[PDB]
Amino acid sequence: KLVRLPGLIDVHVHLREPGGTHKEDFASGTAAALAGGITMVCAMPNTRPPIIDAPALALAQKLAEAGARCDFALFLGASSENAGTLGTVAGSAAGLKLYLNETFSELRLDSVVQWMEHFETWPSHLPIVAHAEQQTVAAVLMVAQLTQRSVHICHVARKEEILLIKAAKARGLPVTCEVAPHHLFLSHDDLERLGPGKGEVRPELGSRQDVEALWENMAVIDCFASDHAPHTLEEKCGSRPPPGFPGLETMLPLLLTAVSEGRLSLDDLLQRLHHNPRRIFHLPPQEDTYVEVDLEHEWTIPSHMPFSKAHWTPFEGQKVKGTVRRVVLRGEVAYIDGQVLVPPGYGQDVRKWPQGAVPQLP
Amino acid sequence: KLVRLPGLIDVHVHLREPGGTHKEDFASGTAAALAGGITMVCAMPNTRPPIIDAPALALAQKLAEAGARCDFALFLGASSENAGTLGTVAGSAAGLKLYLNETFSELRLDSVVQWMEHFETWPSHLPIVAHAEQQTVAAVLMVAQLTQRSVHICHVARKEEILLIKAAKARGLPVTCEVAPHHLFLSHDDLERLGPGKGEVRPELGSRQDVEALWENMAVIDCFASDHAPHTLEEKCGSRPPPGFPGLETMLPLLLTAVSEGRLSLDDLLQRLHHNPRRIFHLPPQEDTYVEVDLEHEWTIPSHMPFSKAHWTPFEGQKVKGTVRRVVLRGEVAYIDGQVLVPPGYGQDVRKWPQGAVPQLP
Ligand SMILES: [Zn+2]
Ligand SMILES: [Zn+2]
Ligand SMILES: [Zn+2]
Ligand SMILES: [Zn+2]
Ligand SMILES: [Zn+2]
Ligand SMILES: [Zn+2]
Ligand SMILES: [Zn+2]
Ligand SMILES: [Zn+2]
Repeated sequence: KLVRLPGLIDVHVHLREPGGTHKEDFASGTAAALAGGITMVCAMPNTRPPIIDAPALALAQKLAEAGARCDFALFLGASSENAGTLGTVAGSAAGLKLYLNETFSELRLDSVVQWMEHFETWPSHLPIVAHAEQQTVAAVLMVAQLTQRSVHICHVARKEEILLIKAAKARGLPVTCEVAPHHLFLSHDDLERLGPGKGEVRPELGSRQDVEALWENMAVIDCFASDHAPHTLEEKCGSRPPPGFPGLETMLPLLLTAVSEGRLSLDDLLQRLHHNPRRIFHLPPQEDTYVEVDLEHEWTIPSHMPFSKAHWTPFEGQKVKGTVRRVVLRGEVAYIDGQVLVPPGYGQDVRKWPQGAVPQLP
Repeated sequence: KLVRLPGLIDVHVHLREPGGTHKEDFASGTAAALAGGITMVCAMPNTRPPIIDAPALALAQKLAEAGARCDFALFLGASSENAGTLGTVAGSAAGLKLYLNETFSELRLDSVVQWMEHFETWPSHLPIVAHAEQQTVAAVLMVAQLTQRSVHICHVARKEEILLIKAAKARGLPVTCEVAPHHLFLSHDDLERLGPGKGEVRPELGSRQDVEALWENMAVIDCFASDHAPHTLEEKCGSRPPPGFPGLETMLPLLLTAVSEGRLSLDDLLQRLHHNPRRIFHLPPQEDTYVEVDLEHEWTIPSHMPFSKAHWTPFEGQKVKGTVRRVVLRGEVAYIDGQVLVPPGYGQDVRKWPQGAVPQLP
């Protein structure tokens, strides 16, 4: 007997189009999403060209509208040159993305003053999310307080980070955060198996104590999000391995396994993959949209999942329980038992729906 | 005709005793202070052993009382093991020092949670100062707000940092800061002359734009302090150059030169080398203590100053105007024209004076 879930939302995916389409494109990435029981994705701006200006956004929107099989919103990315220039297109984006650590020359910010400039100029009602590790979390929280607005912290990976966020919440500060599945289900203990190439990810895999702290502090975690970051095996195993794991197809099965084991409830999962993503990002409902899962089916994750062009997975060999059987998206069957049945272009830009605009004072 | 100044205070010196006495000791460092018109110093805890517990403090206090020629207070250093253990000795120290960037294994803090622990456990009325560069400034400011207390930022060196502090002050946050002379009078332009060994310092020398930003934002700077960090020329020119410049003997002459040129006023200098150090650290007055300077005397800084055992200086070849002629400390002539006339042990621990305790509620 199947359990019906609402359409789940992944607010952190890298779909690689434009410019990296050997790694993934909108059509393949959204197929991966559907197979993972996800019906709406928020795509990150670190493409080539990066989505850091109106023309790049315009290109990305058309590519997504033509290629996406599920619904989507696109992030804008903060650069060292675009603060104060995104006003006219800001409302059309998922939100603004700040890359506060490593980064490519284009999204690199070299001074906290540039962060402040973005917080001051980006419309105050629209989401801001940050890649912020370790002390960077504290630093970006400070910038948010100086400018008296909220911030969302991507992929919390460490005890240090989740305890900091916990303390901020206890003081009533407007901060929310997300955790990715690799930081709940993999740790240092897995690096021997993965190797130094495949195992490369940012934030890096944590200690068993980091992983335990995230579970113990589940109340502090607002969202789960995959940080789906596909790279080919050639790239991961090559001389300069880029960081990132694919994750869309494995996220829900891993979490359903955890639910089956009583590590969190079905409600806890649905807050973090549906209700909280909606409310933090003001994403609209999807009419006639639902996911049917089989919670009894035991299987072992294989060396690669069917849809992502990454064609590998760091979870290979893990035993899980729970599988996506059927997805319906806006009244059409989108996925059944390993077959995606909606074509590239079926997906729509949710920010163009009347219900998908973020409310604001005139 | 000479100008009489009050006894100046340097709240950031490394005197290297115990454990590094080839670089400097209390007697040589305080001779250097007196020759620079400084009558009270606050000595940092990164000695060997480091001053991170009661026994180490007890040793350092006796060595200082036996060796110091001017008056002093000693900082305690925060470690990964001593939060919540310094309560009984805290009031006897200058304050608590947090080393938030590089550091030796002993003062290294590995998580922002450890910073929070120190802010929560150190007595709330006593000073906390931090070595905090770039985004670390924002991060430690966040920790200070979470724990609702003040913080003092050591050696601000960059435009980024001074503008951040400026923004924090504009929001009424309790933050103060200090700037060292090398970050006002040296820049990248000097690295060719200094070389990569001698030029090694933390925070590193800034661009001309960093230097200009510090001057333009002088209103934001509460104190000047030397970060006197003596190392021998052998060390600076060797294979693994330690960071740091000696500075006690050159700080006042460089600043007097700037006053003579109208870059700041005599009052601005005396706020930053006397009144603000007193009030931030609650340091007591020194009876019958004053410094006589000749503002007309032009000279060129030589390859080493007379007293510091560092026996080199990064300011060699700079033309200055202004010199210390006479220092009187507590009614005794301590320095005249290149001769120190008070012996090692003349200096006292100001925290033991009845007026030198930090006021607190019972
Ligand atoms: Zn990220
Ligand atoms: Zn994210
Ligand atoms: Zn990402
Ligand atoms: Zn519900
Ligand atoms: Zn320092
Ligand atoms: Zn300092
Ligand atoms: Zn120092
Ligand atoms: Zn005065």
